Amino acid sequence: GRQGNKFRVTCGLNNASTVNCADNTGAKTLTIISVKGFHGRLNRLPRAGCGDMVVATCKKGKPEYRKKMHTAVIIRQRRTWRRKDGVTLYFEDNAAVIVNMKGEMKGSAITGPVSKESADLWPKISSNAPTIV
Amino acid sequence: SHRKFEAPRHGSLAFHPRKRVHKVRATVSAFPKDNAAEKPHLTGFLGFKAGMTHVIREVKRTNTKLPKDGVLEPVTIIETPPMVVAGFVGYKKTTTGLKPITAVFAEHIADEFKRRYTKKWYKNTKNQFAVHTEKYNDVKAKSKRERQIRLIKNRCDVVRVIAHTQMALVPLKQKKAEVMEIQINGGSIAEKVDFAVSLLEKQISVNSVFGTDECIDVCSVTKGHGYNGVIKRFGVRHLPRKTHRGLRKVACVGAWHPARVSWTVARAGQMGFFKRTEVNKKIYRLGCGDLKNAKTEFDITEKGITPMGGFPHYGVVKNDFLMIKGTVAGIRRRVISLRKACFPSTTRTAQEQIVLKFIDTSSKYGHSRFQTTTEKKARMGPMKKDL
Amino acid sequence: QVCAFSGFKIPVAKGRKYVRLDLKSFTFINKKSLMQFLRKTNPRKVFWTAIYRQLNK
RNA sequence: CUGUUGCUUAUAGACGAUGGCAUCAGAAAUCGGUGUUGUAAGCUUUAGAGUUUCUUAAUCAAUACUCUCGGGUAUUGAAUG
RNA sequence: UGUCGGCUCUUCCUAUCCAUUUCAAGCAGAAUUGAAAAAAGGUAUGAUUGUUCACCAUUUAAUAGGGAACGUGAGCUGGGUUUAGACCGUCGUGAGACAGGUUAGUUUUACCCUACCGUUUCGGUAGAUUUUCAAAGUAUUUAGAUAGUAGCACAACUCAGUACGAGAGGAACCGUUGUGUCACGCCACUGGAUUAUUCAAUUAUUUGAUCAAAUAGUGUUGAGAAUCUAACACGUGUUGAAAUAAUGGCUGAAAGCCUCUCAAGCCAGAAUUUCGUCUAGAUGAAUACUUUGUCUUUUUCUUGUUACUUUAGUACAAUUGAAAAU
RNA sequence: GUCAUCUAAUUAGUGACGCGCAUGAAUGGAUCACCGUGAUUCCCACUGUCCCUAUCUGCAAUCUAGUGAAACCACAGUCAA
RNA sequence: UAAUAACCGCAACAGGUCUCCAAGAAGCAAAAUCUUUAGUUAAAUAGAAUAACGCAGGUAAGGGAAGUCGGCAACAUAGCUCUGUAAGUUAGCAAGAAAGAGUAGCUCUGGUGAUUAUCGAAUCAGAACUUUAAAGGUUAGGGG
Repeated sequence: GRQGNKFRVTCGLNNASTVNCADNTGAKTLTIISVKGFHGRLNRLPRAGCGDMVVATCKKGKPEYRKKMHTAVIIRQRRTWRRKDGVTLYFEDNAAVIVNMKGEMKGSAITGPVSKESADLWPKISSNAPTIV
Repeated sequence: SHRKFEAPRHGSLAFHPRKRVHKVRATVSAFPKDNAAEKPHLTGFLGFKAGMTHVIREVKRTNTKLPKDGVLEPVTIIETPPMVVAGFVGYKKTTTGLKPITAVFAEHIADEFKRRYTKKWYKNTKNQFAVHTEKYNDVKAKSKRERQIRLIKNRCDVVRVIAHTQMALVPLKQKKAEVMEIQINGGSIAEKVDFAVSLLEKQISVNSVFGTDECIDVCSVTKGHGYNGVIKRFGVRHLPRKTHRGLRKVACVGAWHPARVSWTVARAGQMGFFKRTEVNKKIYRLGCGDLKNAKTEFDITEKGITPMGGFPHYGVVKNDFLMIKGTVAGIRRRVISLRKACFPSTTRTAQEQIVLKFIDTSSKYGHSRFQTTTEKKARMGPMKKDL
Repeated sequence: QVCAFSGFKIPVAKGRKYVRLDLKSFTFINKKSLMQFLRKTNPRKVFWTAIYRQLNK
């Protein structure tokens, strides 16, 4: 469901790295389990950047979402990453929105900004964003 | 048994053994394949690395997603003052490789070239190239020179010019010049020598060797790091904290029965002063004549390439220079042997025109803000000093 | 660009940008200015600031 | 001619090695350039909440503006003269 | 001969899991299935158990199987087993027994030879005499017998909702653009360390007070240049030619026809081999200056080499040695 | 073992079932509130334990002047078959 | 002498060996840290260079036990005042449960007594103003 070629973003989220939930689906935190498209290596934990589809389990939220494995996309991260035009930026906290494999966003709103790298990757997310940093 | 989980081996076997070099300059071990259907041309140079700085480059490529504003890229400033050709040498292909047939030398030899033949100049009688110079015009020693040329035109296949730098134009403390044999690639051997003889004693500038937007194969000697362990040298995994007799080492240096440590096992040693040749190093700006400054069409302030306070540990760049792309092997003041590429690149990046929107000349110490010292004084105003 | 706390003119490709959760983003010039901004330090009381130097004199 | 020795030698370095210079040497300060910190020490702004007094003034007073983009530091592995 | 497993690291086998090249299908497409060349590259993250094994949750192109004294303990760990304490269950009249269970239980030395990684010091290659030459010394520029080898893989746009197919579904070659990892670097930008005990502040004690410091083995905090470094910043390895393997073929006999050849002669075809390029490298070559012009041996001067010195002795220009190919 | 629960995933933990190879009543059976440098499991905070290693200080290590042992030792020490 | 050199340990061995006298700052404290009278600067040798691998002491981006047999090791809470404090229970305890607020500097005010206005004690409370917003140099509970 992604539309385009992601650039290099310094991944700052590991395995078992709790992120918030910018969605409005009644889920609070989703601890990352894996990362889709991760070419692994020995003794290396899966890394999630910005705009990287992950697979995360909800450990806090509504009962129909708790204790289940979902698929999310990281919209903002606290790890500084450098754009190609020489801009060095980082956000205030990590967050991720629940999507499906086709990219269809499960919620209907996003709280806070959205990183540009995760907006053009999934056109279904950029529409819901308040702003796109 | 078999290792439980397979991994990529650490370090490269194409560089073993890792023996540090002796001479600071890195001899170029191969020159581009000779093409016999073009005007003879030099295929190399020799410049002293000065440092690095960052530029904002306008993208001139097609079907790319890079921002239209600019892309921030690192460059390297290699100061190359003009070299002086001091002879030439003709090689011949035998059943044991090239065999230098003869070598013709110019008449007037600078004192920076004579020093290379001695190990203690202050006590040396400094009589190098004296008998050769004093008898240069004699008829007996003029027929010998004319004989050497006819030998090369008949029994030689490769002609190279023994060119040496000028050490009075660089801020280095060294005085003796660095000697390089730059091959001539072009027409038949009849016109190679006629080109080589025409170059004697005549300075050659970098723009007569390289061109704009040309990729080159820099050859140099890396940084010196001395004795280093196994973690730094090869990159093995550091052992757990509980380990007895230390952590940062390889644990098992071989299985039992071969009864010998393999040559492939990661061992301690001397990482450091090695020789490496990189390839496909794009040239951004050719600091010859008009482009010797750091101004551009977009930013038109007249500033030299030397940052505020000079290049650290190096000094001030005032002569001809290059703008390589990215990091070239070797610390500042190293002698870098540029060379025309042996395998020319055909990628769409290598054929792309380089348009520079900005070149950083701010200071390289601390988090400097201003670009030229004539604009720091304007923004900060008058100090207590000078007032 | 102009630094949020120090009020100095940022060069190109220098500085780090901080994006808050309330959609507002600031660009700084060094970690000295970013750190003093994250502690609610008032630039009007910090002498070297360009904001302070504009207020007086 | 090479080696030792010297610059408490660097572009190298465990020791050897390697690289530079050796009287146009080399070193040391000083003056600039370039950086780091944040306004030095002395007295003044009845700034200053109050107390004490002469008996209707001074004293003491966290902090605080002027001189102050001040002082201090800056090759030690930074660059000029 | 320190007797399980795991962590770390290297190499080897192919009975191949992925990537490359080909044949067969009950191969229309997509998916899959059987086999051939091929070991140069890669083959994961976790919950429970001491576990090898096992079973699950994911991810990837694939998460293939094995050997090296069941690789690897003066490499580690000591979870189990496998001493001495203690408890339970069964057995035994009793001491006690139990591949039954639970808990606590010291892991010694390398400074030796070799191996491997690096690093020095002394020695050295035999046939050359157009003085425009030849040889030795010192130094520079080169040369490269041999040894190693490095780049792989994925994804997106276009191809294209096209070929195929009734429909459902549904690819590919050239081209463009990025990512991951491995290797080699590198210090501009961004980040980290920081006894420049740099600058500033401050807690306790002591210099009568201010200034200036000192002590708490670096008192602590904030900023912090230099240098080091990034799995955290960023560059290079898109790089060319020839010949091959499985297989597909051309001309073509044997065998008047047929056949790619267990025939002569050729072409196309691999992540293959060899040149090219990269790193280390021995015998060498040219030039510069000092000499020597037949000759060595022994003593002897130097940090060491060459030239040099003395007394000797030895021959003195003149008939040798090439056809190639079949 | 089976069934619930814990986790994305549970030979582990807890709660129930009991033809219990071989539990069971001063060889004491059931029950634990407080207490324990006792045994086991899961949460919150915290962190170089780990992803993934980077850097700093003292003492050493290296070289040097003086002093200066011990374990061990058939003879010794390059490989393939 | 009565011990990091006179005793016992093969010795000028970091081990062991019964007692008396006891200053200031600071605190609740004979705690940690600094000083006065007293003792000593030598107690198995030093200089240079600032490599690896070490012993001892540290710090760190983003994530926070994914490492491992196991949170081993390390990090984090910590003094005092006020508010509040569950299930269970042998009715005593659990309990410092858990959880939250305050704390500096300077200038002031009031309360707590003896003798008939003077004199003496550290202790508690409250109010302005300022700053770098305050137990944390040292000592100093992780909780369920």
